[PDB]
Amino acid sequence: AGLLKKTTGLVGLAVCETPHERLKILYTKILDVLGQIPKNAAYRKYTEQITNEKLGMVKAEPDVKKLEEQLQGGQIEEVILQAENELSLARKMLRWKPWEPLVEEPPANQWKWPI
Amino acid sequence: GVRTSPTGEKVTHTGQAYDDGDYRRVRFSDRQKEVNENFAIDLIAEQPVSEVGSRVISCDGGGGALGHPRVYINLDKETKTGTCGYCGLQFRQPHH
Amino acid sequence: YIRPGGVHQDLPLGLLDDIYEFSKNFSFRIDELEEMLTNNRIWRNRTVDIGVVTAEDALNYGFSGVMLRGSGIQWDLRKTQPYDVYDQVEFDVPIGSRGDCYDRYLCRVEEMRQSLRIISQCLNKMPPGEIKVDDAKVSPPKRAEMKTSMESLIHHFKLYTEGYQVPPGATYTAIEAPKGEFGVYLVSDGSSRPYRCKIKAPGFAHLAGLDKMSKGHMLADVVAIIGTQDIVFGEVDR
Amino acid sequence: SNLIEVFVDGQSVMVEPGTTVLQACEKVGMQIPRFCYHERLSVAGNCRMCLVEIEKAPKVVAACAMPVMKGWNILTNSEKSKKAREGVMEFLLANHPLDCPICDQGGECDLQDQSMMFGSDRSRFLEGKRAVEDKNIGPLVKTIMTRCIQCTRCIRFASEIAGVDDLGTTGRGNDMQVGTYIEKMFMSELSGNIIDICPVGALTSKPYAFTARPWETRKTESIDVMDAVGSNIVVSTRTGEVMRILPRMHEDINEEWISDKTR
Amino acid sequence: TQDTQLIAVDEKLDITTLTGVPEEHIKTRKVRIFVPARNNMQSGVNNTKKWKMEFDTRERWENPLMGWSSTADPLSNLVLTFSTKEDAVAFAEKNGWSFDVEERKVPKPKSKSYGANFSWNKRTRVSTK
Amino acid sequence: DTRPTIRPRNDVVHKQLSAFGQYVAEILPKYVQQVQVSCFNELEIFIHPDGVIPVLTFLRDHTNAQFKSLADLTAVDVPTRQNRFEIVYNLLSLRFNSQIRVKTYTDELTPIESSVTVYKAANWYEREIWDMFGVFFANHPDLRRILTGYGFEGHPFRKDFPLSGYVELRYDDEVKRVVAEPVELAQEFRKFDLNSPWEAFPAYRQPPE
Amino acid sequence: RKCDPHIGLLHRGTEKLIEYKTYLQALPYFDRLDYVSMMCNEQAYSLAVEKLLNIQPPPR
Amino acid sequence: TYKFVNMREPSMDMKSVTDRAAQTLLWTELVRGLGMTLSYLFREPATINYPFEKGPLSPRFRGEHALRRYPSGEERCIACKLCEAVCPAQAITIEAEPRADGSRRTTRYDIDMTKCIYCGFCQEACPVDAIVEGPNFEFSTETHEELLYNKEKLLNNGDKWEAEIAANIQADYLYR
Amino acid sequence: ASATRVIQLLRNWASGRDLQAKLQLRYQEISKRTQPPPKLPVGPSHKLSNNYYCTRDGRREAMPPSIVMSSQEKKAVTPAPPIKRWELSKDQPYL
Amino acid sequence: GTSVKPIFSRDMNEAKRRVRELYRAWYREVPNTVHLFQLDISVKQGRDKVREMFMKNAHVTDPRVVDLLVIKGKMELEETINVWKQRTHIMRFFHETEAPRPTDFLSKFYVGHDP
Ligand code: SF4
Ligand code: SF4
Ligand code: SF4
Ligand code: SF4
Ligand code: FES
Ligand SMILES: [K+]
Ligand SMILES: [Zn+2]
Repeated sequence: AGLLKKTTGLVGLAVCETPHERLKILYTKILDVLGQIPKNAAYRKYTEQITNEKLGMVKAEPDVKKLEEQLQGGQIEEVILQAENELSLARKMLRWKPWEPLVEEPPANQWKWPI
Repeated sequence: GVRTSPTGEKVTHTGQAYDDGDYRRVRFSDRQKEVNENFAIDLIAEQPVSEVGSRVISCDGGGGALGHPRVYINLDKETKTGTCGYCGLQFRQPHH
Repeated sequence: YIRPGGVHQDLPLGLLDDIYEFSKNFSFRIDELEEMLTNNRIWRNRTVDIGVVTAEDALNYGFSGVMLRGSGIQWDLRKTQPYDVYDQVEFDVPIGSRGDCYDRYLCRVEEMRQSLRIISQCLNKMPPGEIKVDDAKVSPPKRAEMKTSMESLIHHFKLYTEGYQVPPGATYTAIEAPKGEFGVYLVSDGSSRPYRCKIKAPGFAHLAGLDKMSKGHMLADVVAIIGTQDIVFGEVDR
Repeated sequence: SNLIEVFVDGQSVMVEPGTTVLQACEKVGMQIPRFCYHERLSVAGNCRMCLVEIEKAPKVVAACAMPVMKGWNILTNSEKSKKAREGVMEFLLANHPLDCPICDQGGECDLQDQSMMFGSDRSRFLEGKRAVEDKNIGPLVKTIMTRCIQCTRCIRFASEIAGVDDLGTTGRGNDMQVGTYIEKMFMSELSGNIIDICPVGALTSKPYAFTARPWETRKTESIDVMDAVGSNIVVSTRTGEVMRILPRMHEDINEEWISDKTR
Repeated sequence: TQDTQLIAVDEKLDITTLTGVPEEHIKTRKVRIFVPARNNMQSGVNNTKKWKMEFDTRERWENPLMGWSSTADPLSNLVLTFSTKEDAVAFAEKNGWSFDVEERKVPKPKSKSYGANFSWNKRTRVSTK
Repeated sequence: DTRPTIRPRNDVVHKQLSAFGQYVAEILPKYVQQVQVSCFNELEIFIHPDGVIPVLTFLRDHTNAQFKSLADLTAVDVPTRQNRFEIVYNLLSLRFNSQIRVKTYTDELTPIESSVTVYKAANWYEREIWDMFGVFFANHPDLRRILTGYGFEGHPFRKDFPLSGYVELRYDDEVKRVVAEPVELAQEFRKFDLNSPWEAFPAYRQPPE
Repeated sequence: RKCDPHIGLLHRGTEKLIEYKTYLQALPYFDRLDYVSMMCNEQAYSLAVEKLLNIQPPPR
Repeated sequence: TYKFVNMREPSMDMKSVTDRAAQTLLWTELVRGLGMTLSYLFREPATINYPFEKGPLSPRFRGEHALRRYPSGEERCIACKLCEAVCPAQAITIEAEPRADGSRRTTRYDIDMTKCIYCGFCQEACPVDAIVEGPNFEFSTETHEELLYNKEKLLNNGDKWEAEIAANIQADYLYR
Repeated sequence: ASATRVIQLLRNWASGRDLQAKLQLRYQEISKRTQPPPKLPVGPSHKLSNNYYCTRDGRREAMPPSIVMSSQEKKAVTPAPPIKRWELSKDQPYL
Repeated sequence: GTSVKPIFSRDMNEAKRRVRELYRAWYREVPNTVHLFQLDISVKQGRDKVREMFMKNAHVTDPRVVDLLVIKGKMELEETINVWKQRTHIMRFFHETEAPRPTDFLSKFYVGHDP
């Protein structure tokens, strides 16, 4: 999709020559881990909405140069970064499962700090 | 205007006089005790008193901004002339 | 000099001229630094490749300000969060290459050149205004009006006995220190005194990265490993 | 019961009939700036600093004078109320002599504290000021009566409490002087208590006489010893000395004052 | 409602063993709790809202050189602030300190009547205003 | 500006900051007991000291938060409250140029799972928070002392530790070493009663109960 | 391979001393906080304090 | 706005390689480092000789304290006590009693000279600018006691450094 | 600064840069240590009229921090409009 | 409520177990710190001092606080095995400089009024 980016700027972040296909398969995995999560969870109702919108947005436009500002997420070499840990993020709250109500209300005078 | 002490021991304007029984006088041995040659208590003695013909005068200590806040003093009580506490000097009433 | 409610006193008559006389020749001096301390072959090798931090590693070590900027991270408190009048002055942050001792070294000297323009822009932009807020409850009244008006005297008295009372709450505000991200998280108890004023010390968080910063380097490099950073022992301790 | 319902900035509170607006807001706690009314003392409504404008009414009432009317919402933090409080504030301060660094009330002066909270930040005065001649009323109490704001708190303390049919307000206008006319002494066993009631440096304590300042005296809680009343007092301790003795509040034993001997 | 190994111990809190206070300044020192007494020079009341926790004063010897009030009591200057007394006494138990509490006096309600200053026979009539 | 002295307030950023409030509130309603925005347009969510890692990891990895910049973690000892200590973190978002603050409660004997896992920038931040305040952090690499004298006992930043201290140092010729002694001051810190006796700003007026 | 230092050779009261001083008296703490760049510290502390008071400084 | 500081492509022609090869072999950027050192040697040194000359100061300098007095001669110190409440080191110490006439002058004004930081706050605190900081900064000593000042030593400083601070404040009060 | 012209050429050539016109230390260009008296302006509220403190009462305008949820479909919203890529310095692209 | 959370020990026994292993580990270096510290103190003195401050806190009955103490002891020994602590730091416990203090009521009375 044009000249490969030899220097992405940020040191360490490599420049995968297959940014598009990596973005789609990654988004399938993040959509996968969003499969088992129940409907009522606010994680689903919010983050799949951005995911498929972005998954639909990356699929439509196949050129990297413009796609940097379609998703606005900087460069393509790091939009896979918060997405891949979003895949990780869904895995972490496959365990915490916090959509249940408060574990216990704070003490009566714990907050509200004029003293 | 500094007076002397029994051990010489020039007593300051405040009145600090080290008694002959105080062990806190070796600090002064082989050294000198600093007292101010000028005494604020009697520097007001020679300062002239001025008769101003009005009920209340405002003192500023002179120097315009450089001085003391413009506190007023009442020149009606004959007795002793009204003294501006800020300035230390005193204004007189010419007895009308 | 910098006090709450504006700077304490006004500039003397001619201080602006003195800045211009110095600033005129300053780039001439930093060039003298530049020639002998940058392209010197033995300065270059002792500053290139000698310790480097990648992007996410520096970001997750609490590095901030120049320390990220030399590692390629695009961020600067001056522009992203333009505190004070910073949104009216043009300057260029010195983002750099890989991010070794050399990389931030070029970033720092470039900051001085940019700081020279921030001086120059600010030097011919000085407006005919005041030095303190016109709220005597938080700013001591002018001495000329102090010895004339009672409200000044009372306000000066109370401000110089207990000071202004700050409304309760907490606030962490950081500015771009010339070393890193300098923030104070002071918490107000609704009194005339603070309650707890933990500092974000740029030296602190940047000393936190030393362990990873010195993976695999010689003992004589450690002093230079400190040198690319800024660790003032008076500041690291909170 | 007879408790009438009256609002306070919208907040409904039940109040006893006859309770004044200042006392009406006392239960929730507002303490509208005051200079003449005192709790254990009668009311005059002279300083007009307690003036707070009452809702849906184009008139500012005195918080110490008008008790209540059914459901009258007190607008404590009203802009008009702040205007009225600010207006009288620069009024009584206009002729006050600039004595704060030289006045003993410095650091515990009500006039100083009000000017910082419910006060302005400047003066607009461009004329002269009045000066009042001091009248020595004892080697136990001061007289800097040029600082008097004519709150008439003292003259009540003479008429009541101590029972002395004594010092009042002579003259009038800007020259309204609160004194004794003839140089009559003030001997009463409760004379020393005339010191705390005065909100300004007009009447300060002669024995203390500029020995220290309030923002440094470590206060301790102890009991009067000289008399068997066992009065509650607050002892001022600085640098290892005792400078002045302040009465406490205990209701039955001492109300708010003490004898001259223990002061 | 908490599965973080919910284990029950009575042990009225005694962090004193780890609070670091030396053994001298823990038992002999007395602790006093009450609310401020407003200085009758001042009609303000905001002080009398909180509960503060001071210690007992110790000896203050004069420094022979220039008359400093030298003190060897490290705790002579320590005033806390507590909303009520139950938390105040609670702080006295966790840092186990011989306490001495005192209930706060509250303004008794005075009956006020400006019309009483002008009565028909009542002594509340006042000859000056 | 008709009011060039008071700080002009901003409401547009106040709105999305409020919007992000219930956002994070709804995502993890197990721990966020209270979300609070300040008049300085600062966001402060109130969480429980068991789910700090979930809420911290979520904020770090969220594509709609990316608050990867850990500013500082600190404590504010409030002895009045049952949980006197209060561990507080500050986070910054590079992409969203915004700062949010997490606040938790904790007592002397309630450990907190170490935040090194989420923000390993803090490795030294616990080393001082357990130093100055004494709050122990659970499952931590090395909770060591790096901000006080070697062998110092206690936690000086608490409100029970006096500012003067408990140990004073002097060189003695008997032992040829700088040996400890109980503190003894030539002059004592004159405690100042600065707090005003009259009511301050009426806004933060605690209602009586 | 491992490099952890030991600091506190200049650990000082700072925050501990600050609580017993007022805001104005706390200003010198920041001036002496770091020993290299003084003015920029007062930039932070004044900005934080003026933020709490909701008072903006004059433009000059 | 941003500006790259390190990225650069070296030219790869024979002349360019020879330039870089010569630079490493025949040390030219090294010699340049020596080149402008000689320019520094053949330059005037900025060495101020002392006590013969003096690095410039300003009429606002803060140094040795000196309690002044009125032109009539009376002490300016009113025992207003404010300097303590602002002194952030709590160096000063003021205690006063009614004088023989009654005008309160402090019976003890002992600036612990090794305590203060020369704030200028005490100057900014005094409503009668009694306590000032004299332009003197050369008042070192050999015993820790001589640093510990008192009321008399302050007054002597005021009477010794009297013309200078009277002139300095005269030319600086307008800014204040 | 006072050196002869020949030696000035020596240091000029050894440095290659005009050290005469921009010599380091100060000379007869600084502002005179004596200066005219100043007349500092008045503040933004030094008005004797329509200037009640309530109109600028910036200390008490601070409200306790607002509450938007307490323990005691809508689209996802980002906390702040995300930043935009910075532009290369128009003055100079790279060093 | 009174059902408090455990740091590492749910009861006295496991806390007592931790007390044993730190206390047992405390003299594995005691006869060697003095050797490395160039100290003038016999090994027995170190042993009994480790003993006597164990009885100094041998009074509490909550598993958490005693657990905090053993880790505090676990926070103490390695500070002097690896020569981090200096001479005066461990000499501080060995109370020699401090002035001898009275103990009885009469001797308290004779010295000064410091109850
Ligand atoms: S009584 Fe008057 S002079 Fe004294 S402190 Fe109060 S306002 Fe100032
Ligand atoms: S002397 Fe004091 S108490 Fe008496 S009227 Fe004047 S201000 Fe009020
Ligand atoms: S030096 Fe000035 S401020 Fe200090 S006590 Fe004396 S008069 Fe008051
Ligand atoms: S200038 Fe020095 S003596 Fe004066 S208040 Fe400041 S620190 Fe204290
Ligand atoms: S309190 Fe009502 S007027 Fe004085
Ligand atoms: K009074
Ligand atoms: Zn005068």
